Amino acid sequence: DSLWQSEDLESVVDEDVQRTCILHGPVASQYTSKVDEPIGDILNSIHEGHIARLIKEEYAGDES
Repeated sequence: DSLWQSEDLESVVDEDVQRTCILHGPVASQYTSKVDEPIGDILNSIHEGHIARLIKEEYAGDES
């Protein structure tokens, strides 16, 4: 049970994040550059980027 401390930091000694164990992906960590971003905003940005490139490539920029 070493995972909950990453969230419940007030219960850790001295509230030191360095004591806690935080699970993170070495490759996915590149794109983690913002804090407290909305989950909706993150997934909307990714989906909208996919859509904006798909309309450009497959449909030649024509939404009609």
